[PDB]
Amino acid sequence: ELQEKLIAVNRVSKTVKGGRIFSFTALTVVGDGNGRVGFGYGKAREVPAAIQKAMEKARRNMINVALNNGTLQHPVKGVHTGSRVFMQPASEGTGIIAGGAMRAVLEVAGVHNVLAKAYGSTNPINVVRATIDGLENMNSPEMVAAKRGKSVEEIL
Amino acid sequence: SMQDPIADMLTRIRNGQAANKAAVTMPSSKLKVAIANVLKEEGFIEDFKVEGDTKPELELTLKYFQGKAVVESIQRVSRPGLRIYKRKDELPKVMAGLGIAVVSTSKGVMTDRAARQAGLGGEIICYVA
Amino acid sequence: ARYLGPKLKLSRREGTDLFLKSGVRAIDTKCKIEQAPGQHGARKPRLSDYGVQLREKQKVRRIYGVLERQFRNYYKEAARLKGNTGENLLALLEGRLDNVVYRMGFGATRAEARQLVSHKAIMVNGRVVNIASYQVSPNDVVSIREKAKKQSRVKAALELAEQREKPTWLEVDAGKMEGTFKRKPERSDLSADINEHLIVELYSK
Amino acid sequence: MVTIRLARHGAKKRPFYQVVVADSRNARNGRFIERVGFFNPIASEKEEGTRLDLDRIAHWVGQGATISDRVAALIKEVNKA
Amino acid sequence: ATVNQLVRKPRARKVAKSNVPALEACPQKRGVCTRVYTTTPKKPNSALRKVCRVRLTNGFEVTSYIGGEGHNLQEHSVILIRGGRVKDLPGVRYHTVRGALDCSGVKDRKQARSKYGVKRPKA
Amino acid sequence: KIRTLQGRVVSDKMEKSIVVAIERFVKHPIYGKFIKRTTKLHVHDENNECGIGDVVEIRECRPLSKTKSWTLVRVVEKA
RNA sequence: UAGCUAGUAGGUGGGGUAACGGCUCACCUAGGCGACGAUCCCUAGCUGGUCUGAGAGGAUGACCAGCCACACUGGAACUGA
RNA sequence: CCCGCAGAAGAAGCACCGGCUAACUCCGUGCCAGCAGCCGCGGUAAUACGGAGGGUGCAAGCGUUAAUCGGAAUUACUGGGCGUAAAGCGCACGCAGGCGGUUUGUUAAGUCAGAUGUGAAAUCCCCGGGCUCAACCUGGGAACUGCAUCUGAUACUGGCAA
Ligand SMILES: [Mg+2]
Ligand SMILES: [Mg+2]
Ligand SMILES: [Mg+2]
Ligand SMILES: [Mg+2]
Ligand SMILES: [Mg+2]
Ligand SMILES: [Mg+2]
Ligand SMILES: [Mg+2]
Ligand SMILES: [Mg+2]
Ligand SMILES: [Mg+2]
Ligand SMILES: [Mg+2]
Ligand SMILES: [Mg+2]
Ligand SMILES: [Mg+2]
Ligand SMILES: [Mg+2]
Ligand SMILES: [Mg+2]
Ligand SMILES: [Mg+2]
Repeated sequence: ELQEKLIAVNRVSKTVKGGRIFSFTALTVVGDGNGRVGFGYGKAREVPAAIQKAMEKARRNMINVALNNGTLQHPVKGVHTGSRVFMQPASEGTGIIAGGAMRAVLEVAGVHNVLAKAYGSTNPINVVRATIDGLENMNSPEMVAAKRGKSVEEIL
Repeated sequence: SMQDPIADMLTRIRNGQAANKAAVTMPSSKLKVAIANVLKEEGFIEDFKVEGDTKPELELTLKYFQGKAVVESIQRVSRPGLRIYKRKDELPKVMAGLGIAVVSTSKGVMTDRAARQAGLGGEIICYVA
Repeated sequence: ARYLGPKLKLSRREGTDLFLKSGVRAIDTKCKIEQAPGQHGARKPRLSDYGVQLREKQKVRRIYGVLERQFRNYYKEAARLKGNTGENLLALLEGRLDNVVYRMGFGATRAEARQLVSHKAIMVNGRVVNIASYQVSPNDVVSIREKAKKQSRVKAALELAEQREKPTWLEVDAGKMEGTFKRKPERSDLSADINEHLIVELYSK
Repeated sequence: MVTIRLARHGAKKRPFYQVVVADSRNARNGRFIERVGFFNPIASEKEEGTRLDLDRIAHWVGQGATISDRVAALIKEVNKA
Repeated sequence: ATVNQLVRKPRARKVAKSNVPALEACPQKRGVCTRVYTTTPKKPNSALRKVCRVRLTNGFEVTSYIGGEGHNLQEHSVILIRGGRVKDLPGVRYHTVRGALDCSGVKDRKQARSKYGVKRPKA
Repeated sequence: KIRTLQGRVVSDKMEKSIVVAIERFVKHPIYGKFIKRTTKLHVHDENNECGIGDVVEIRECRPLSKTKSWTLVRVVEKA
């Protein structure tokens, strides 16, 4: 019912008196295909357990995206750590033109046609967080008109 | 020294919206009054008033919707160090249309959509979104 | 210039039928469609996003018997054309004369229709065309030449076609053996398992 | 002398002449002054296989331009029609 | 930088050089094996890589790797070299095209014959 | 009206001639800034009256010397 | 590579060109150019365009077309519109 | 180009298969032979070397090399930075240069609009036409972001005067 997508499974490790303890991290995204997307990051000593933890966290943390006909509303910039992303609406048929983490985020969020570039670092976690920030700060004509106190036609 | 009062006005509004001040006060100008007219009439501020005949002080009332500020972004484009002039067919879009581009055209200060209506170009004073 | 290999291996790779055989019998008794070909067929393949896009492109290409250079020219033309690139690509692929012959039912499979086209057994608007990639426009009357109307291939092809779905944008006869190409088929009309935005993204890569 | 002649373009075996008013010294497909029409010798029927701009040609002849032989034949045929 | 600073001193490109300068922008060069020998590579690799000191027609004296399983290049052999360095070897920036002029093909290859100048064995 | 220019005299040492610096206002092709650029034209001056630093108005004409193709028309102001 | 320039910059007069012109000569002025890069040094035919690029740009100018330059090397003029 | 002939008849190879990157196992070798674009691989169980089967990509082509742009936001005008990663002159004064508070008036240089002239043809792009289709060749348009005038606006910058 909610579309799942595993992005990166990265093996980290901490050092202890005996030696090294190798654990695993899983990054996932959940989305219904219609503007409701969230991301989850989970650690466990084992990859399936990490994936399940990420799944639960992602399902518990979703945000609303004001999609427009399966594409974005206007050009947006998503900024987090060392990752900047730019996302631009595209006419239908364009498909999703983005990197790895951004592709996962948009495919599960339900965007069907978008152009996107990722400047700065391309670490999957920060890329995901920047993309989600950009989507959650993307406006829509209805609420833009509402906040400005005008009508949708009077805005466009 | 103060080498761009227009940028000063925009920065005052930006900082005021950030700090939740109800009104922001500043020195007045013809151009500042015109920009305030444009912003008010497209609903980015409530009201503005210029009080004083020797040192005219302009006061702009800022508006917040559900708690959040309305002027989410406001940028000075044609700055003194790099003036920007655009023709009626390269007038920019702000927020892909939702935003506005305050443009000084030959007939007064008036947004990009209105300039495209009246077939004018001019100096892109600022972007508002 | 033509994939002259075993056909059912392609269907086994893509996991689905591509109609590369006539359809007299179900392909399950002719190949293990569930199993990918080769020594390591039962292996469970974890595909990447590039894997997904690559296999999608191959599937549609193999269906129409198109090679990569020609299909890239199709994609470039579809992107150039106004509207949706994916549906434009599918429509350009459908416009191929061999595919039109197949749909109209003069060939049991697209390879059979291709050989009919290439052996000058097909006319368009009255003129003989032997170009397997000729683009059929609206209102054209794809026909069969008189010296080739007597081939049992065409008959068996027609009675095999009749038990499938009839392409709406076509009008075919079995007596005169003609067909009016009424309109360009729409992405909605074509089979919905083809997911062409994967091809679009792949060629945008 | 400024001459009105045919500059051959097209491809192999399929000529397509452009009627150009040019100095008689320049190369055939070289520098011209004005393009006044075209002529397709293998013109399929139904298609306008020959077009001349008779007002401009008359302008040049008045200015003193000489007319090539094939162009003269084309003008005769087009004004006959 | 500021726009005035850029006007006074515009952005500078990065010229770049060639990893294979002795080719002189030519895909291959004919050279003469002034020496044929073997050398040991950088650590951690260890083996006896086959190289030749070659005198190209443009006068450059260079060192060229020789791929394949055993060669037949004695000194004065006329070989054709191409670009593409060998990593574990210090400074060896070229290969010798197998099967070209004298650098005959590898004896008994079956895969990637075109990379080693081996004609197709009969079916 | 005839084409013309208006500039500032920088030298009158030449006999029956002046050198006029004409400043133009060109938008930089790359960076979009409006930069000052000044061209120096050797301007013919019959009678020889213009001084260093005056605004003079000039017109192109036939060549007159090696580097003098421009000539006065009127003096806009005295400085 | 920071100063370069002696017909050098300008004026007058004579000569010369199809034509204005230090184009050339005599004389008289001491100027002319240069940090908005003069002079020198190293590569280089230029353009329409071509390749790449989302674009801005970047690289290059094979074929085709416009312009220029050259014709074993260095110079000259003659006939000729 | 059209018709007739006879017969599947005369016509498939190249690279790759550890990750990037689509495609995997046996045997030989044993840090040797060798591979390699980078990370790297090879020391007696090698999906990384060589052979074989199987497979993948492309196809009368397939790879390697050379070269350019891209990716490279890695010279950042669009579009970067400078406390510690490379990067604020040791600090000042200051000419040229860059920028300039506020109101009225005037000018129309910048700026904007419109028009005219040019910005060769071809090439790119759009709508069509013709070679059985395509490559190709064409008709018409658009474009050639430009430049020069002329006529207007003159809000903002510039000049000028208060
Ligand atoms: Mg081919
Ligand atoms: Mg040269
Ligand atoms: Mg770029
Ligand atoms: Mg010679
Ligand atoms: Mg003579
Ligand atoms: Mg793989
Ligand atoms: Mg073994
Ligand atoms: Mg760049
Ligand atoms: Mg940086
Ligand atoms: Mg340090
Ligand atoms: Mg430091
Ligand atoms: Mg300091
Ligand atoms: Mg001011
Ligand atoms: Mg043109
Ligand atoms: Mg003023």
